[PDB]
Amino acid sequence: LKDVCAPLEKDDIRRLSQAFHRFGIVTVTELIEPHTRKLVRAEADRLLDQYAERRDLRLATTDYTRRSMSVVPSETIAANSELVTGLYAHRELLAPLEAIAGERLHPCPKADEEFLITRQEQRGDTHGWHWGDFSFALIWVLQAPPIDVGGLLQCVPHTTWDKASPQINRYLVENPIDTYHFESGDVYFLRTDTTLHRTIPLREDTTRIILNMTWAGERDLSRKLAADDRWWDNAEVSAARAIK
Ligand SMILES: N[C@@H](CCCC[NH3+])C(=O)O
Ligand SMILES: O=C(O)CCC(=O)C(=O)O
Ligand SMILES: [Cl-]
Ligand SMILES: [Fe+2]
Repeated sequence: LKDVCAPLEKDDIRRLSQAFHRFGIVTVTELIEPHTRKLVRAEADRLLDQYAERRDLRLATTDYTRRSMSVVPSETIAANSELVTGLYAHRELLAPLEAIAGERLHPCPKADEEFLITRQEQRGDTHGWHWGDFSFALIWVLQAPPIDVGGLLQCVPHTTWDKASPQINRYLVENPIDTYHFESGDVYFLRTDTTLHRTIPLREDTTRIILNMTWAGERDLSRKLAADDRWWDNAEVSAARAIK
């Protein structure tokens, strides 16, 4: 892997950093060469065609919000994509992300959450309100419908995830919600542990595909509280309720 990332100047890193901290999210498409983005879209399609699994559940640890989408789990992506695992460890990608985040990124200590592909396809599909166990995700928007079909990201930064008492609606009541429209081929960088977020349910059948690479910050390397809520890797986790 040779020319993954465009070079960002000092003032570009300042502007991206500022937005990333203020909003919990910033668009980083300009950082990744179009060919690389085209290669990832092709890889995700190949992975989905072989391994897509359906999820339809509500998650107890996020106030029973919905997860309705197909997925490709992390160990399956890792075992079958040298492109994705190479990019995940690529200095030319991690260096500027560390500059934007203002801290060092580490491989996710949980093998089941390095990577995730999701595909929303049905009217009503959604990635319901939630936070991440880890600090960082790079989200590759490989395919997104037009703005009026839905699938927009909503964020509330500067919050946190209390699995025993999530109080997601209180966080909405107490903070403005920011809404983002991403197009096919966009990439964004998200502070997932402190940014409450979701995708707006699709208004009609269509296709929305992202790839998620998740990294740990130093704060993530210490022991975490165990919860049986890791639904993307196993729908039968005890925190998950199947949908009526
Ligand atoms: N915590 C997320 C899952 C992230 C999996 C990929 N890092 C959720 O509840 O939907
Ligand atoms: O679908 C998206 O744009 C973001 C998905 C998300 O929240 C995640 O992958 O953890
Ligand atoms: Cl997340
Ligand atoms: Fe997320």
